[PDB]
Amino acid sequence: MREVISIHVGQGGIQVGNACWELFCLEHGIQPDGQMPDAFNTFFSETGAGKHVPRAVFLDLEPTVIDEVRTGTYRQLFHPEQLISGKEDAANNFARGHYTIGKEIVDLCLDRIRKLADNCTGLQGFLVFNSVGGGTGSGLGSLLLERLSVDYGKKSKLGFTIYPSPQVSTAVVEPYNSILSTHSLLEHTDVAVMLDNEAIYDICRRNLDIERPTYTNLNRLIAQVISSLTASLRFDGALNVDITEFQTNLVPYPRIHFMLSSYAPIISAEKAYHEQLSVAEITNSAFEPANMMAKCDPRHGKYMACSMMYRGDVVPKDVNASIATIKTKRTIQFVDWCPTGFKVGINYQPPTVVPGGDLAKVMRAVCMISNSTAIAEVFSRLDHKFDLMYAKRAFVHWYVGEGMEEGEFSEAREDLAALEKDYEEVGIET
Amino acid sequence: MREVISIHVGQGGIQVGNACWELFCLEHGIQPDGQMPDAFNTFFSETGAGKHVPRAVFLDLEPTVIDEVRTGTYRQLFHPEQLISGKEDAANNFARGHYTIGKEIVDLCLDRIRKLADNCTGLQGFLVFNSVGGGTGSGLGSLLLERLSVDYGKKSKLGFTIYPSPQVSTAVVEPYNSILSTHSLLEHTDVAVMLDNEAIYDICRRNLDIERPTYTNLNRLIAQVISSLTASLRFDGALNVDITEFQTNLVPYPRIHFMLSSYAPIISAEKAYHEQLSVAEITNSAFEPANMMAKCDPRHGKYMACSMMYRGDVVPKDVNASIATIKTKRTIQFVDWCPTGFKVGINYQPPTVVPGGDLAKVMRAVCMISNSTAIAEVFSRLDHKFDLMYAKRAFVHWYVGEGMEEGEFSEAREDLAALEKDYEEVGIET
Amino acid sequence: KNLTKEQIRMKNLKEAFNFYCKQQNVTGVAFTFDRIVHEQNVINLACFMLFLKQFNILNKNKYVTKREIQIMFKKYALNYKELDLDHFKIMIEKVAIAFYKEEENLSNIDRVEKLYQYIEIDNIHKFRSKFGLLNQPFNIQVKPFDQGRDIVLKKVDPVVRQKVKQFQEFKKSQQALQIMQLDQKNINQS
Amino acid sequence: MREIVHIQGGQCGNQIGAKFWEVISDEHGIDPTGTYHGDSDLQLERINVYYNEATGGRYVPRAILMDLEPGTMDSVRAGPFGQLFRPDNFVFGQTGAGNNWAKGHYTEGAELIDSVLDVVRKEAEGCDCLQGFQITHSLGGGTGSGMGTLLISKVREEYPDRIMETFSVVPSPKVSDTVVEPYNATLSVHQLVENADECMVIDNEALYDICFRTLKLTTPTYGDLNHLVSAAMSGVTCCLRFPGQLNSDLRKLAVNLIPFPRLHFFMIGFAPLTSRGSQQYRALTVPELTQQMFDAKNMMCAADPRHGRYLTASALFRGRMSTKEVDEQMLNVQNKNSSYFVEWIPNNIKSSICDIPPKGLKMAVTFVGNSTAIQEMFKRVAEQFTAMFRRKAFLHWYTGEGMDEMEFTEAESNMNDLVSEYQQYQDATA
Amino acid sequence: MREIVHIQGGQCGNQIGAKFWEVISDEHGIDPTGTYHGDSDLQLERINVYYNEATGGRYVPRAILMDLEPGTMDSVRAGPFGQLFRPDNFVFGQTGAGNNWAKGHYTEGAELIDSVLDVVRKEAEGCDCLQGFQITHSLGGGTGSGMGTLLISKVREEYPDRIMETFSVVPSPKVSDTVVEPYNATLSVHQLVENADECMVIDNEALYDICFRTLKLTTPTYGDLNHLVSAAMSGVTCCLRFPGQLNSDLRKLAVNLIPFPRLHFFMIGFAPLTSRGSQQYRALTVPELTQQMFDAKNMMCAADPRHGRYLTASALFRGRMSTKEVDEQMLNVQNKNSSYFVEWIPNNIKSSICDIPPKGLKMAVTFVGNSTAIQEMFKRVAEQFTAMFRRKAFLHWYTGEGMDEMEFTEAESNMNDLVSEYQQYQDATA
Ligand SMILES: Nc1nc2c(ncn2[C@@H]2O[C@H](COP(=O)(O)OP(=O)(O)OP(=O)(O)O)[C@@H](O)[C@H]2O)c(=O)[nH]1
Ligand SMILES: Nc1nc2c(ncn2[C@@H]2O[C@H](COP(=O)(O)OP(=O)(O)OP(=O)(O)O)[C@@H](O)[C@H]2O)c(=O)[nH]1
Ligand SMILES: Nc1nc2c(ncn2[C@@H]2O[C@H](COP(=O)(O)OP(=O)(O)O)[C@@H](O)[C@H]2O)c(=O)[nH]1
Ligand SMILES: Nc1nc2c(ncn2[C@@H]2O[C@H](COP(=O)(O)OP(=O)(O)O)[C@@H](O)[C@H]2O)c(=O)[nH]1
Ligand SMILES: [Mg+2]
Ligand SMILES: [Mg+2]
Repeated sequence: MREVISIHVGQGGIQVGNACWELFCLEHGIQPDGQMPDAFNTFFSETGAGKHVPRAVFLDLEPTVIDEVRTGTYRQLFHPEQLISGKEDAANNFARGHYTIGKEIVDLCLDRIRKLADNCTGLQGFLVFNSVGGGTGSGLGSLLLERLSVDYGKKSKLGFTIYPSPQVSTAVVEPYNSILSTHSLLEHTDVAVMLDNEAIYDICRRNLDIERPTYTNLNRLIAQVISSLTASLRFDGALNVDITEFQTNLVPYPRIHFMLSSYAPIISAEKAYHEQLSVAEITNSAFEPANMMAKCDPRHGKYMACSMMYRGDVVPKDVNASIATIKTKRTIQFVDWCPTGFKVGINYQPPTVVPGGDLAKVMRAVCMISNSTAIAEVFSRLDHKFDLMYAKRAFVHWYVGEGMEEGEFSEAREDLAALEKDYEEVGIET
Repeated sequence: MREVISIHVGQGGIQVGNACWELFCLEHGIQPDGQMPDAFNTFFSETGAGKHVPRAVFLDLEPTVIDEVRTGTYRQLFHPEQLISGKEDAANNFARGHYTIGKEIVDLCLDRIRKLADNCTGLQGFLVFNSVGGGTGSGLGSLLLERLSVDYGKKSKLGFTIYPSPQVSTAVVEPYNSILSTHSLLEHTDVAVMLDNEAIYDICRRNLDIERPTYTNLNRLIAQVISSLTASLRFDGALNVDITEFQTNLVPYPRIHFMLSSYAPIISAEKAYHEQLSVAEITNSAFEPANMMAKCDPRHGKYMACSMMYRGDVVPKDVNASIATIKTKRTIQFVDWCPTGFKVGINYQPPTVVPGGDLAKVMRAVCMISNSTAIAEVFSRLDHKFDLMYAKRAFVHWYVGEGMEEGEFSEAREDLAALEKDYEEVGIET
Repeated sequence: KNLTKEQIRMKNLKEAFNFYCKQQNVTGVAFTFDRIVHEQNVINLACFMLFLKQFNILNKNKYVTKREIQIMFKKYALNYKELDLDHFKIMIEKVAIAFYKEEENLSNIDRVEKLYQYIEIDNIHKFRSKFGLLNQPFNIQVKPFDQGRDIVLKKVDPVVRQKVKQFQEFKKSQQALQIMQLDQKNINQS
Repeated sequence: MREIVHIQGGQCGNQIGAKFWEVISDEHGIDPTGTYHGDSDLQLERINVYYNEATGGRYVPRAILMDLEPGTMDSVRAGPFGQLFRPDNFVFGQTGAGNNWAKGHYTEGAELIDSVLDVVRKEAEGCDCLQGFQITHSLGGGTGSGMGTLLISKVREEYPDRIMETFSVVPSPKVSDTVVEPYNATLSVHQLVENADECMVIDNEALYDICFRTLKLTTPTYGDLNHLVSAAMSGVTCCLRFPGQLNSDLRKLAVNLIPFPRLHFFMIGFAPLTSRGSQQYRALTVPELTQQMFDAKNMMCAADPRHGRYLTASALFRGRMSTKEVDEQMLNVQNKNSSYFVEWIPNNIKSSICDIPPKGLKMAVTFVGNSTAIQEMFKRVAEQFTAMFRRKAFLHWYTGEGMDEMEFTEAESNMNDLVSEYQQYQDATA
Repeated sequence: MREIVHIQGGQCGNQIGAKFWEVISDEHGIDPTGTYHGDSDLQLERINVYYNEATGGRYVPRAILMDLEPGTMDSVRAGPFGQLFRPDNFVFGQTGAGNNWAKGHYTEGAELIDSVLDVVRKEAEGCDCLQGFQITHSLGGGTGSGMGTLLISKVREEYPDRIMETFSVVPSPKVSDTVVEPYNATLSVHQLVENADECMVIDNEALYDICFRTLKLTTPTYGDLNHLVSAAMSGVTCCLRFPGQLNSDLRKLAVNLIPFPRLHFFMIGFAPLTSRGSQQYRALTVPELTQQMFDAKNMMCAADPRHGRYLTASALFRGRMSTKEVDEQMLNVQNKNSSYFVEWIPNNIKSSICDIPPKGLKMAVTFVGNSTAIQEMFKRVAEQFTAMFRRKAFLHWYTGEGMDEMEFTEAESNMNDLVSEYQQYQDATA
């Protein structure tokens, strides 16, 4: 009687949704056709006899990815008319997907959301995935969040946004729409998790020893993180954690809800079994700055609160004996007004392996969600990139001619300045 | 509830660590996979179900040896992320491994040491192995010892250094870094044991009757000595000895802690059983100058204190009856201010044999650790070798250009002169 | 209330006596409670030497050595083993005579008065601060944050409560108003 | 006659009850199907204390299970002895509290509590002669610490003359699993002192310490902590269900252990506790029980009892033994430790004897002592609370549901006043 | 009544006790499970001397075992009769002393001794009428010779009127197993003379000599030396546990064997002792017992008793025999050896008869004589001490833990004064 609905918008969102939906189907024993040859209820729904239907909706204005989905092996799984598709792409223009073509599509998505919600009885909250540096992704994510915040109100929404890397970039105009989308979801999303690609590339290179990774390898790690986060809702555990038990433990103030994640262990089968993978060493590896899932240095800032999930055969006393060691270290310092900052969850189900993938099978794993003061650097560098081109008003004509006003750029800049001032104000000791 | 941590740095250190870790696994019945098909706790740790993890860490800047370790039969034993490896070798340059590339690696090693120490509850002390005549070995050993001496303080550290032979040498520049490393560990290590290769070559040739030995044969004898030293911590015995019970019995003064070892019997199965191997004859063989494990003549100096370990079915009265005979002999004379100089330990477990090795199975063995005044000769000859090239400042540019100051060579020379004067001052009768 | 000069002194001396009586290491098994009560009202030689040591008298000169004190104790003690309060006072006077024996010009009364000034008996706080144990824990098989935490509770003080006090009266008035409004709602819904 | 009903709330309380009822059923020989299969006549004479009678001869506990989420009760039903609980007594909501005290005490807990109060009233009005209620809940969670404490006040308002027990687990700063623990701990302690007739604090840290040091088992789990807590819980009411030399109900303990109405926070401990390998070495005698009973490490709380003085103490011996030995040992434990017992109340130890020992043991002791050393827990809880509150961290979650900072200030002031006036009697002299 | 408690410390003391308690249990017919299976009524009448009573009818020794390392007590528990010891009495540290007297008496031994003193106080306060304490420890070790002697002073300070026994093994210069033996021997003898009411020196060299010459067994082991020491220990208190013609408790021996309070260092011996092959040849008669009793080689010390004159002597005969023969033989052994008996104290031999012989023997004798020949042991100990101290060898280990050379000088001076004043009476004439 506990449910959650995941929203996938944009090319990156759909490509990570595919990645998480192989993993969930594999973890619950459901074949790609949707047929089994009481834990499924969190992500799926029973049709009365036979197949299961995911509680997910796919959105995009550009039809190529959806058409690829509707012809692959998973054509029989998803309901045919929840893969909403458009005709014309926003083409990396934020104003397009927020004012011009997204408005005519958003009504169908909201109707689908209502039709899925009326089925659930114990709706925990929503999940949303969107790559920020694109037109349709950021614009439609903003519009959907704004509609949901007023249609439903206090229901919790979680956002797994992928911000651009510090120096590596695929587009040339992504700072503009990244800043605008951050403006939009700052006052509209309860949790936002950092996911830039460069850090995960470094993780793959160093640990998985892959020298030529593709997007699928990144999306599989993200899917594993999602599964670790939501395992506690569908498996028995000695110390459970619910989604609603987050803003009471990781969010000191309503404005501050951007945090960065990490995962451990990450190791290949060729050298995994030569070492014992004790809980102490994995919880040490999870706190290593080089294993952050976002390219930010935690040594440059304080910690505010750490929520970290275990799964497997871990015993609570071993967890406490390792939290003490971390509190001992002099290179990791917490904020003054937080004496204890750890929330611990323990689950029994070990992580599942996907055949043909990178990760091996292990009995212990740890996933941490940590809120730290050091996150302000990404905001500062994105702001610096934005200012350089906004000084000469470059690329603005592509946005003014799509219905957006001239002054809309300035207030996003003011909100980022306010956020940066707030992060500095919080981190000073009393 | 008694533990010890062994540190292996450099090629020689790793190659002797492999040698000791086959022997320990064989002696405690643990298969190479780490699985058994309460004495293990000194060297190992239980993971909760199944395998055991060694309390050891392997260090090197040059990746070849570690890669060889991670692909052999022991790939499953060691924890994957305690085999710290670098990218660039120090190339026999001491200044490199102490100032340039060792500093960026030492932090990870110290983090691993902390993560291993928090698990132990009754930590007796540390063991360290390093071949002195190399860049990374000597430099990283010096840096690790210097960090540990301040991080932990009074914990005991033991160093099994391998000094170069009197005339046989593999490098051409090893006196420089040998002298510098002796400077570094003179004021930082509690015990240092002499291990030069030439003496062990002669031992193999004379007793084992091998005319073409390799490094493995030397390392097996060193491993047997280590096992004999640490047997008393993990087996029942009539007269036990702990590691902390050494500086009270073998170290008359804080500066003097270099001593040389010997082992007996050393014999092959082809002619071992033809003779009875009584305790008297083995304890006579152990004191023979030709059976010293370091190429030094004990007849050239006085003895200060002798600590010698037995294991097997030896009876204390037979030990006393043999100590009396040695006190009787006129060719072995002790220092005036030491009336009794023997510390005796007796253990019940006979030495274990490694299949395919050189040594045979015997019921009695003796290992002696003796501190003598004759050790000053190796210091004098190393000093003479150093002075010849330091007169013309040869090979100095390879060290000055790696961040080391010009005057750093002189003070090591002054400390060696001080040590040689101290050894002469102690050995004179009152 | 008040005490006499020898007694105030007597009161402070009785407090010291009762403290040192309780420090006795009693050897033996399965005592009677009568014996325990007796031993709490007498000082043994060890506790008397402990008293002299803590007050910095023991071994200060040849007349107050461990042996001299033992001889004096056996001579003046009850049953040659124990001092009651009266014999404890007599022993302190004898120790004062021995301790100042080399000062020929002092009367025995002045020697006792000089000892009472030396131990600071007239100042109860300084006198009590010199009392030291022997040993106890409360039976509990024993062995970064150890340093103590003086939780100074915030005074909900005259200035601070005032608003809070005013607030309690306001909250009572609001509850009375809510009860009256519930009663008026029950009366207006009636 | 003089029976009590069981009420539990939250996940921690439900897990405690799931073992408490198993222990009680095993003690009375009740099979998991509710059918009596005991051996002794005394096993049925006073079964009305905890069990009701239904048609068909089976027995049903008079327990009431409440939580704001259905998962924990849906899980406890599938466990052993889970079928005994009447399905009608299960009451739950569909939303949960998310470890937020305000949600579980003002908005959500207020509307639901009417249904659970209905069944509570049904259970109490019916029973022959009420003795009282016993409550198990945790102070580290939102829904538990809110709904349980509000239910305490509601029950006290309707039954002012009955007795009330609470077994409360307070969040220790060593093993912290939730970041918002200080807020709902401090808020709960404020209400708990005003209404509970007895309170017994239990700490997970002390349970781990006991399991690691006295039992010396390798891998503690929540099942062992629950078993220890269950044995301690059963030990208190043993003489109320069995004959003995000196019967002593809960009210008699209330009279003799609470000097002043606001000093009713006890810490407990159970003896004997021995390892599996040493259970044959030890001999069970009254001196052996009493020496372990007053041992500092044996207390179920991290509070150090030799850091303060006992106001009073109680012991509930089990098994057949001589009373003279018990009295003389109690006198001896009070003469040898006079420094740790307050002097203005003589003879401050209460003893009781029950002739029925636990199943499998010949002698057992339950210890309940009111000591001044408990101040340290409130001191550290208030220290963390004031460290976190001064910055108003996480305050918006609580203030968004009708609560204000004034109730935080009053709670802090009352808790500090309790801390001060509890130690006021420590320095009091006669 | 008039019972004593057993306290042992160090490895040597623990090994002595492990055989002493086996001998006592075999004498009283107590099985290793604590169940009486004896044959004679007298075996139970005075069992309260050494054994306590617990529920279930089993008996438990009132022994207290202490050491600074856990290995020896973890090993003695697995030996025969190891289950009798109460697990609560085992107290140990986690560090050890390393044969350093300062560590076992100032830094580590001071903090731990509170716990062992707690159980010592528990044992003594409870018992019916205390007779005293007996202590077994070795002067050749650090932790033993430090903690035991400090415990002697602590016990003496609390029980000044009770009697105190110490069985002390002093390090002989012939069989030396530790190089730092003179330091902690000399430091311990200083404190031992001030507090011990009786002291009995035992030497390993004399035990080996006895085993090799009188018993003529090929391979002595520590088990035989322990058995001889245990028989000698049991012989002293035999008449206190059994009826006899002239009962003589320990206090009566203290009165009759100590002329002056500082002369209480005795050397002992046990008779009869015969080889296995000659046990049929010999006939047990009082002359045969008394001729072996005064034999010089039969003494448990290497000190030669015909190098001095006896101040007094004692004999404790066992078995049923005529008193007239005993008295006439004692007179004859004193008339024929008038040169070796001091002349200013006539009739200086004490005799006692106990009607219960040892199990398996018809007659036995325990000899305790105070002789002036003991000066030679202190002479050689001080000679080695002053030979080693003049160079300040190994002094830094002791001086690094708060000790100074002044306490060494005072100890040497007091020991030399004892040596001088012990022989002062040898040359005294009437
Ligand atoms: N991690 C991850 N990021 C992706 C992936 N695909 C695209 N991105 C990121 O998405 C950003 C651009 O947005 P896209 O998702 O590609 O395109 P869009 O969101 O659909 O917006 P449009 O361009 O209007 O179609 C790029 O900067 C990429 O970094 C992916 O498969 N994995
Ligand atoms: N006994 C013994 N000595 C060795 C062994 N291998 C190398 N050595 C000695 O080590 C000295 C040089 O140091 P190495 O250990 O070989 O190299 P390193 O310590 O890693 O220093 P780098 O040259 O910078 O890599 C030589 O002079 C050898 O005598 C070995 O397997 N056994
Ligand atoms: N003894 C015991 N304690 C538990 C168990 N499960 C959780 N806890 C403790 O309960 C605390 C969390 O309480 P929580 O589950 O949030 O209570 P809730 O909010 O009422 O559901 C943690 O700090 C744990 O230490 C259990 O099975 N046994
Ligand atoms: N009789 C006897 N003597 C022993 C035994 N074990 C050790 N010793 C003696 O004890 C001495 C060493 O004492 P040690 O073990 O260091 O005492 P510790 O420091 O208190 O542990 C040696 O000289 C031995 O002669 C034993 O089993 N029996
Ligand atoms: Mg696209
Ligand atoms: Mg190399």
